[PDB]
Amino acid sequence: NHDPQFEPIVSLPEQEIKTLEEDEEELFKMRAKLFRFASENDLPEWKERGTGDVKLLKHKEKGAIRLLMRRDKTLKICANHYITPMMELKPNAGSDRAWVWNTHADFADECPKPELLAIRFLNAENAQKFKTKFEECRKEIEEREK
Amino acid sequence: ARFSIEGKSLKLDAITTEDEKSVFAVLLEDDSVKEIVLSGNTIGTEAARWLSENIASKKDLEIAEFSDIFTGRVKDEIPEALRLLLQALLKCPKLHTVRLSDNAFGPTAQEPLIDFLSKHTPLEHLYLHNNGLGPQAGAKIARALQELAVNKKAKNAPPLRSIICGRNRLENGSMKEWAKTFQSHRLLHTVKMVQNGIRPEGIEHLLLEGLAYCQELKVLDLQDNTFTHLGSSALAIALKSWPNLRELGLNDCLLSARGAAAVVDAFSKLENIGLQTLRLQYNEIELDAVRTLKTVIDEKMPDLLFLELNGNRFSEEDDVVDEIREVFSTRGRGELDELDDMEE
Amino acid sequence: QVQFKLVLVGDGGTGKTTFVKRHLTGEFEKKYVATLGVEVHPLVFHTNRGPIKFNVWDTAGQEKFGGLRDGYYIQAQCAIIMFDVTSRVTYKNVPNWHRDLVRVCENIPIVLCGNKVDIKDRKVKAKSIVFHRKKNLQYYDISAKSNYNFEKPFLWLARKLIGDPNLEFVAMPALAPPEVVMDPALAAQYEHDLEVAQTTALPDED
Ligand SMILES: Nc1nc2c(ncn2[C@@H]2O[C@H](COP(=O)(O)OP(=O)(O)O)[C@@H](O)[C@H]2O)c(=O)[nH]1
Ligand SMILES: [Mg+2]
Repeated sequence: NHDPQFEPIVSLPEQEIKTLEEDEEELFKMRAKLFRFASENDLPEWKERGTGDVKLLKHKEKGAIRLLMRRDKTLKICANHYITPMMELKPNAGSDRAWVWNTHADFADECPKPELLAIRFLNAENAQKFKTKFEECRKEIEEREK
Repeated sequence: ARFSIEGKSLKLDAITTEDEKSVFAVLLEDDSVKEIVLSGNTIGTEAARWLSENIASKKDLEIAEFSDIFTGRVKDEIPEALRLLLQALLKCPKLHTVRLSDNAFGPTAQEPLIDFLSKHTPLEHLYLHNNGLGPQAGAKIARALQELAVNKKAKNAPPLRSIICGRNRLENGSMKEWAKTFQSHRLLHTVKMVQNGIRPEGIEHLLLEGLAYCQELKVLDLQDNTFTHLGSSALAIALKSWPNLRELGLNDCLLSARGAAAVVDAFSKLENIGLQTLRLQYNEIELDAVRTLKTVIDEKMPDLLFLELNGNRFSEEDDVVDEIREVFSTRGRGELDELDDMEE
Repeated sequence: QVQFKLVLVGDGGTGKTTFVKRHLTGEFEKKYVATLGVEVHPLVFHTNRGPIKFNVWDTAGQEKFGGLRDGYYIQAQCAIIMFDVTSRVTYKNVPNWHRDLVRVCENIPIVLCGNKVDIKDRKVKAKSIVFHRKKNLQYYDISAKSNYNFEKPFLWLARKLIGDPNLEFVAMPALAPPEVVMDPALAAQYEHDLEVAQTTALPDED
């Protein structure tokens, strides 16, 4: 119909939703497609995880830096884990606009899970602008630990 | 010799109480049953078990109407239940017709199907419609039928005659294999693979390397599959292979203006056309083709009783329409459909 | 924490699960695996009016419409009817879905989705779709594959249910990822798979 009319099922008050991203920093921000890796499928395939703006965040208070991605439209978190010492970007065999990596614990689904990701950017040089910032961000963390 | 609970909408979970068993009394007492119909109910595994035991005994069974019998059952329970039933059916020497349509199967329940279908040699009419087989399982079912072909020649059993397998998304994935299933059963009469997302390349094969070998073919329906020029050309070439063709259902196949053009031309060349019902809806067929199709229907298709062009690319007004309607009038036998939805 | 029971129904092989899947993993499940019976998948969304949870009751497209389906329909509060834009047969069935549905729900928000609009040779074009006009439904061309409008359906129903024409999805609190320590046996064989990955090429579709 033009605009179907229904009388509301509930009454929900306006609300201010925080991001828990306020004590941020946001070193890096660039959109890209993120991938998940097969898992327990015995069939090593790359399953899409999301397409949106990737962000690198360091904590003003503490030091901790994490990766946080949100999908377009839905805004659901498709990647949210800390950057550890033993981590880095390794080109995806073919193509250089993408890098893979391991995370002992991702929290995109608000449940600690071992994710083996891989992100791809529009232009190969954007990947460098990412890896560079990702590396000098992984460095800022090894320097941390003793 | 007929047992049935059709439409009784029974939530048949177990079958153990005094009642429940009473329902299947006619089943228990009479062993000389020919047709069992269970449609319109939800059979759980437990009840499936109890009905398996009580079906093997019915050795004079000829028809198993098992369409729509699981509505509500999860992956957790259908495969088991299906297995038990198909296990029993297998033990019926005279069962030529078995129907399993309108049940959620797909890969997750291909086991009983793959088993049964390859073995049950008495099978003549298979109704596997709207089961969501999928390209993967569809293929296995197709191979499984190729087997049946063999196991059939070994026991000098009747040829398979009807395969009604549509709305299963067989896709092109399984056309390579199905085409072989047909090469196996070249004595089919009714093959209906409607709405299987089969695209052009798929139909080209399925046709030229599959059905084309079934010289005995009487009824063929490939409704709602993308044909296009590629599919059509295949169909055109293949038409000369089915002399006893009587029903050709191509509704919703996007034959394409150019395709229909040829298909029609194809018929134009056929001889002794005993065609009796041609469904050509929604195929972008253009006026120039409908023009020729008419004269052909008139001159060479003396037995046509049904035609269907609704949905194509030619005005409901255009001369040809009346000319066609006129042809059937003069004959006293004929019937064009209502063209209330032409394209463009 | 508000919960809504949404019934996803429609002819088989159209996209119900694929759609729902993507909405909770982002993955585009290309493999067709028939949904036996009904699988209840919950999706949460964050709006300017708090977080809401849709309990998507994904159903099986073979099950003939009738009372045997009542279970799914009962106490629903919205629903999505789906059909394949490349299958005329699948669209022609919409009417039956929307009926076996409104028989127990009577008056509830329903969005009609013509999925797989991404496919080249399309059959049910944008124009021709009228059914929504005659039965008070919202309509959306969609593609679980290209994501085209893939979030409008929920967004709508949400607005309709919540009663806020201007409701919209917003961020999503990004909590602190747990600890992250260990190293011993809890590692090493990871590099083994990390490589089984950097090797396997990514499905480039862009
Ligand atoms: N091209 C295309 N295929 C799709 C789309 N959505 C789903 N599919 C495919 O359609 C098939 C069936 O999906 P499925 O979720 O099982 O549909 P269901 O019948 O509702 O369970 C699978 O082969 C999917 O990959 C889409 O937007 N585009
Ligand atoms: Mg499904």
